[PDB]
Order: sequence, then C-alpha cells, then structure tokens
Amino acid sequence: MELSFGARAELPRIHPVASKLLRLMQKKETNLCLSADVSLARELLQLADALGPSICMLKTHVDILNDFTLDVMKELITLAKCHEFLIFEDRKFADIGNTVKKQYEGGIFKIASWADLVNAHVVPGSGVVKGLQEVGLPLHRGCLLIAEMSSTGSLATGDYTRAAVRMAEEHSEFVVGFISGSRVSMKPEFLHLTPGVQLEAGGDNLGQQYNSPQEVIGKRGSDIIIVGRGIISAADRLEAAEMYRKAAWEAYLSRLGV
Amino acid sequence: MELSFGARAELPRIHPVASKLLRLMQKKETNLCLSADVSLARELLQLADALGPSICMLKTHVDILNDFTLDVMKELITLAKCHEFLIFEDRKFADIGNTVKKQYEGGIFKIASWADLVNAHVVPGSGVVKGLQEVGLPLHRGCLLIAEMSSTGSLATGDYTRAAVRMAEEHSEFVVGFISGSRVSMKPEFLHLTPGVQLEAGGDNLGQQYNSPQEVIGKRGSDIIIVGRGIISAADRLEAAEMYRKAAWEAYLSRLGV
Ligand code: PRO
Ligand code: PRO
Ligand code: PRO
Ligand code: PRO
Ligand code: PRO
Ligand code: PRO
Repeated sequence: MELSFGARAELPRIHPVASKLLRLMQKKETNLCLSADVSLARELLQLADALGPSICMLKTHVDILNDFTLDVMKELITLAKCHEFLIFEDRKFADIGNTVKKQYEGGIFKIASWADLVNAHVVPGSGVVKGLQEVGLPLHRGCLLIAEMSSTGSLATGDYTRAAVRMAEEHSEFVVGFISGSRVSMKPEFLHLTPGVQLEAGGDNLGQQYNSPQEVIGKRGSDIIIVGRGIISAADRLEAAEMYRKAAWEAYLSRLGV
Repeated sequence: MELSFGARAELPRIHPVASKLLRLMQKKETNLCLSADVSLARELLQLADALGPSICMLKTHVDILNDFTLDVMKELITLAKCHEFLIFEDRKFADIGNTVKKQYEGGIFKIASWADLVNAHVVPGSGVVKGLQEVGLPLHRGCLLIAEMSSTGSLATGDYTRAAVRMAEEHSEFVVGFISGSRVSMKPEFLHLTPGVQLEAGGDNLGQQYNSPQEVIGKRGSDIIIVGRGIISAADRLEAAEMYRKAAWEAYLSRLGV
C-alpha cells in the first residue's frame, strides 16, 4: 500500500516541510538532492541555478565556504524559490540540547534563518532534538535524524538505528525523516535520504562507500539520493545531475508499481 | 602505579600536545577546563585573561560567537601563551573523513590554525579520525574522541564506548584522549576530560546532567573537568573558577595518594 510522493504529501501527520518537498518532487520528477560540496560561493550559486530544475534539494556545508556571507544565502534562497528546491544544511548537530540551539540560531552562520532542513546525530539522546526544536519549530523548519551512515566502520547500526527511529517518531512535530542507507521507518510520513551514492561501484580513501541509485531507491526503499562527487567532479555537472535524477526517479517508479 | 600529571607528561608514547598540557597542569596546579560559553568576543577574551591563571584549557564553540573573526582567535592565542593554557574547539566533528578535513582546515573559521585540540564523534567509523589527521598531524595538533556523553539518553555506552577506545588506541599519533564521564582507557598516555560538572546536583531542561568534581576526578578517575554554566553564570567568575580548580585538583591529589 505504498503511496506516491504526491499522495504522501497529503498524509494527515505530514510535516509542512515534508509536504512541500514531496509535492515539488512529484511536480518536477526528481528525488535527487545535490550535495553542493564546493568552497566558492560563485560555484555554489552557479550550480544551484543550473541544476535547480533537476533537484528536489540542495545540501550545503556552509562551514566549508571560504567566502560565506549571509548575502550568499539570500541569493541561494532566491534560486531555491525560483527553481523550487529545499535547502538542507548538513550540519550534523551532535551536542547537548542547550548548545545546539545556539549553534542553530546564532553565530555567524544563522543556519535556522535560511535552512529549510538540518540534520542531527542521535548519540546525545533526545535533548539534541529538543534543543533544535526550540528554534526550529517557531521558524517552521524541519530536521532529519542520522539513523545510519554510509562510511566504513559506522556505529549507527542495530539498537542505535532503532533509537533514532523512536526519537523521530516521538518528535514528529519537527523531525521529518532520516539520513539512512535504507528505509528504517514503516511510517510513510517520514522521508528517507541516502548519501553514499554513485552510478559506479567503489568508495574513497577516507571511508566513503558507494551504492547505486537503483540499489538504494529500488531495493533498499529510500526516497531521495544525496549525490556529491558523482556530480561535482564530473565535467558537465548538468548532464551528470540529469543521469542521477533519471536513475533515482525510475527506481522509485518501478518500486511503486501499478 | 598511577603517575602524577608531570610524570605522565614524560611517558614514552605521550603525544606532544598532551605532554604540554600535562606539564602546565602540574606547574599551575589546575585540571580545570573552562567552557567559555559566551556569544561575545569581548566576554570570551575578558574571561580568558582573568581566568587564564586558573585553567589548563579554554574550550570554545566558535560557531556561537556572534562577532567571530580570525583576529579574535589571534588575541585568544596571545592570552593562551601568556597564561599557559591550551585552546580546545568543541566542534564535535561527526562527518565522513573527506568532509571533516575541509571543516577542520577551511571555511571561515580555519579551526586547525588556532585550536590545539578538537574533538570528534566516533559514529562515522575511523575515517572521521583519518580525515582530521590529514590536516592535524602536519599542524602538530591533537584530537579527543567522544567515548561517553553526559546527557540524558546518550547512546555512547557499552560497545560504542569500547569502539571509541579502540579507535583512539589505533590513532595515537593524533588522538590524545577522550571526552568521557570516567576513565575509559587504562593507558596513562590518554587524557580523560569530563563535561557535565557542577558543584551542586541537578541538570538543565534540555538533557544536561551534573556530577561533582570529587565524583568525576576522584571516584570515576577522570583527569580534567570541563565547566560551563557553573562558572559562566556565577557573578564572580574568577572565584567560581578557583572553587572548581581547587575541587578538581584536590580530588586528583587524593586519588594519586602517597
Ligand atoms: O556493484 C555493481 O556491480 C554495480 C555496478 C554499477 C553500480 N552497481
Ligand atoms: O571507487 C573509486 O575510487 C571510484 C570513484 C567512485 C566510484 N569509483
Ligand atoms: O496508478 C495509481 O493510482 C498508482 C499511483 C501511481 C502508480 N500507481
Ligand atoms: O549529589 C549529591 O548529593 C552531592 C551534593 C553536591 C554534589 N553532589
Ligand atoms: O539542577 C538545577 O537546575 C541547578 C542548576 C545546576 C545545578 N542545580
Ligand atoms: O611522592 C611521590 O613520589 C608520588 C607522586 C606524588 C604523590 N606520590
């Protein structure tokens, strides 16, 4: 009784950020999140503009931008609104609740002011979510919990993954889904986003491991692929994005069936 | 066969950053790390200057500083050299290795350029350490692994804690110790630093839990207390720091014995 992305966007318990995302995924036929792993604002913005029509989401690491300013993020928002994608800051909050609220709202990045989505590790216990929520709920934001990781030796397995799912369930006013390698929740209101994705097999020399879009969307039941170097290191990043979009979208259609 | 801090500073396998720290702890009779949880550079620097003689270490969250610049960190280094304490950026790196190297070296914070110590979560697997090391080893830096957390519902327990200890052992050219609630390694070359510390019992409303200096240094076998609000929220932060220093130092002396 699997529902399409467009039908999931209407579920009773859906979070508004998840609903907006699912609707634009269905409209644009994309379940691709670009991992915009660059150090220059101009490259970030040029990628966002050119690849915007192909993506449901643009994932940032603003702490790697050599020339970050809040104005850069204003320009990114303009492109996100134009092309219809969400902005996900991959900050991996992982501190006690009292600290993460300040890291989310404040400092020089003011993440909550521009990021539709952030993510958090569950290792501190649920205070990490409660602290983020204090800022994010009033700002109508969402959060993803890291239930599994793609890297070699990941400890986000077994009972740890189960704890992440329970923590998400219990904080569904703010938590909209997971970073995971597969479907980890049976509740269709939750989004599953999967990094560690390339068309070709392999990994990197610092523990990254790859699986294909067909494997992670089609066989492992995830919703969205997060793709960095598979796109960013290609010469033509637009064509690369289209190849990843088509791969992830078809895998979704095939799983959904008749 | 427990050794004093000064003798531990001479151990064959000691890391140079750990040795420098242990020597100044012994010289100054302090095993207190100030958690300088403030949002203003002027308050950070005024605390560092006044409390510098009382502390072995100043722990930052630079991503909470509303007015961060690299010049602020230059001024902090001047105070660290004058008063003899190390600078620990509590960044809690927790990404794949290829990402954390960039977050450590680059962006607007350039953490590796000014932080003697950083810390990392072990959940991604050992690639997190390998990525940080790429930057930190050439810069003669050290790292602490988060083996336990003080917050309610922490998942850093059992086999997770054991994995952190093994990861530290296997990366001893860069990893100098742990964030933990207790002694987790029997190897005296590793430092144990413990947050969640106040003189009075209790916690906060976002999952923080407190234990006293006597409990964590004396009964749980840790080396250094990390103290935030117990000092920062007091009216006289210098006297508060002295109370925490005396508590932690005596607990250490009593454990060390004859
Ligand atoms: O692992 C494999 O064999 C296939 C080849 C392309 C990606 N997956
Ligand atoms: O494994 C490798 O090294 C290459 C790059 C990623 C996909 N295959
Ligand atoms: O046809 C239908 O109604 C469902 C949803 C799209 C594919 N199968
Ligand atoms: O928990 C207790 O009872 C004591 C009181 C001060 C701190 N520890
Ligand atoms: O538990 C409380 O709320 C106070 C503040 C920390 C120590 N006792
Ligand atoms: O007296 C000694 O030699 C040891 C080290 C200081 C305390 N006991």
